[PDB]
Amino acid sequence: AMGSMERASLIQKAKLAEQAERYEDMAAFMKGAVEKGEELSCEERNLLSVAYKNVVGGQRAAWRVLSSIEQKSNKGPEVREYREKVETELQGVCDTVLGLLDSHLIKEAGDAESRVFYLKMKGDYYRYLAEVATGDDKKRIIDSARSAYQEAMDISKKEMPPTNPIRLGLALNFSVFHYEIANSPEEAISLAKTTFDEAMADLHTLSEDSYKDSTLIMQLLRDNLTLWT
Amino acid sequence: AMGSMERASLIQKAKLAEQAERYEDMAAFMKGAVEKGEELSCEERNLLSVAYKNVVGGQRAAWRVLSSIEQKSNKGPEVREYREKVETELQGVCDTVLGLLDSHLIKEAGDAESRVFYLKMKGDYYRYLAEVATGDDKKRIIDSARSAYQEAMDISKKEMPPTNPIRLGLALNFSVFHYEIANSPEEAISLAKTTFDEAMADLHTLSEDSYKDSTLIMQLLRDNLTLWT
Ligand SMILES: COc1ccc(OC)c(NC(=O)COc2ccccc2P(=O)(O)O)c1
Ligand SMILES: COc1ccc(OC)c(NC(=O)COc2ccccc2P(=O)(O)O)c1
Ligand SMILES: [Cl-]
Ligand SMILES: [Cl-]
Ligand SMILES: [Cl-]
Ligand SMILES: [Cl-]
Ligand SMILES: [Mg+2]
Ligand SMILES: [Mg+2]
Ligand SMILES: [Mg+2]
Ligand SMILES: [Mg+2]
Ligand SMILES: [Mg+2]
Ligand SMILES: [Mg+2]
Repeated sequence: AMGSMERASLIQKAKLAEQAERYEDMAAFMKGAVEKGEELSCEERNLLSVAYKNVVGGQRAAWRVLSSIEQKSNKGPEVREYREKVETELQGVCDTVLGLLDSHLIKEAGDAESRVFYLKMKGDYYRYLAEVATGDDKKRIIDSARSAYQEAMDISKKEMPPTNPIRLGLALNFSVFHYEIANSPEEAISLAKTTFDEAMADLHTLSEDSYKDSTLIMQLLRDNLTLWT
Repeated sequence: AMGSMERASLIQKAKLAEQAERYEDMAAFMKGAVEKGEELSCEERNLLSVAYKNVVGGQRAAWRVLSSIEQKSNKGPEVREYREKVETELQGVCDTVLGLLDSHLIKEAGDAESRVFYLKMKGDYYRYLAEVATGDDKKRIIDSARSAYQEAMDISKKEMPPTNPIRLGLALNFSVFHYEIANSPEEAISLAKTTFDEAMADLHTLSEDSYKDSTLIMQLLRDNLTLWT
């Protein structure tokens, strides 16, 4: 439904929807913009990520509440039916994002900052699919997340400095994937520790604003390490 | 889309959606339940009010942000177009609620607690329509809100004690209608003061739990009076 709206107008409206905290609208404007077929700039990539993170984040929090209620009830079919409806809507949002990345954001992304950003996003949305998946397509979804994260880590370690915020946020989310999804808490702790230590040694190269950006994400790595150890 | 679901299952799902903070779902479940055609109980009336208050409250806050941005811009048509889209969606939610009340909740409501609750709701949703209305259908929408509120106040003063929470909340919202919509700050202050004073004189008749319920709303009346005087 956005094919008749100018790209620039979709971007402008996504920024208005963010101000208004209208995240489903923001995602629909940014999906529209991606579907224009042009590569996205840094600012536009961040608008796309912020919109979908907030939409799926609402769905994941609801699914958690419902899942907890369902597990306590284990009445009639209602809790299961409504948890299933929220789960399906979550899956649909993840499949939309994964489809934007496959058609055709990743294949057109040649620069490291864009290619790492989109492969981190692919890891993240398969990770949200894994949180609700049961059994053995669960395995295949977990390996798709791990593969995306690993491709992004390999490019990031060749092409970005250790304090780059996209590299830091990738490592943060890959560490969370290992602790919460892959049942690999030692890998999670090793990754978050190595990432933190390599960033700290590179901080001296930064300006004051870059230092603020990097140390913000380093504090997230530290906060997980405190929770995990 | 809820015609195939049991009434009891719609109520149960509205309570689950409230726990999950899924207010659009909660409203759609309660609309479904109303459309079964049976009168609603006290608890069910409160579920209907909580769902729509949260849905329209999100829309009103977004419309405020957008309207402020638009008034500052007075670029191209985008801010106006997106404010109009949020305004239209707000109007649609209000028209849905008003339609449930007209078809046929109010006409079947014979007891004072139900009839006052639904006429307060009718006042409230015409009040939200008035906040976004421009000119002379604006006048007619303001008079519809005032008429509904006045009918509810007349029943409430005949049939409920001055500390009844529905009577208090009606008077609170009618006072806000006079201050913010009707440009009648003196009427607003007179109503909120008379209501507060008549409730205070009736508190001695209450149990401890009823006293907690009434004094909570009295504090809201006091908070407005502090803001207005
Ligand atoms: C509204 O946004 C929501 C909603 C629900 C949520 O949990 C349900 C979360 N998650 C968090 O708050 C913390 O997650 C972290 C922490 C560090 C790195 C990556 C992540 P994530 O798992 O990609 O979000 C966010
Ligand atoms: C999310 O819920 C929202 C969203 C946006 C809001 O303003 C935009 C409000 N309003 C308020 O917080 C205070 O309003 C009062 C105060 C006293 C009596 C009646 C009302 P109301 O005007 O019926 O709500 C609530
Ligand atoms: Cl359902
Ligand atoms: Cl390429
Ligand atoms: Cl629009
Ligand atoms: Cl009747
Ligand atoms: Mg064009
Ligand atoms: Mg390219
Ligand atoms: Mg510890
Ligand atoms: Mg039946
Ligand atoms: Mg009746
Ligand atoms: Mg004062």
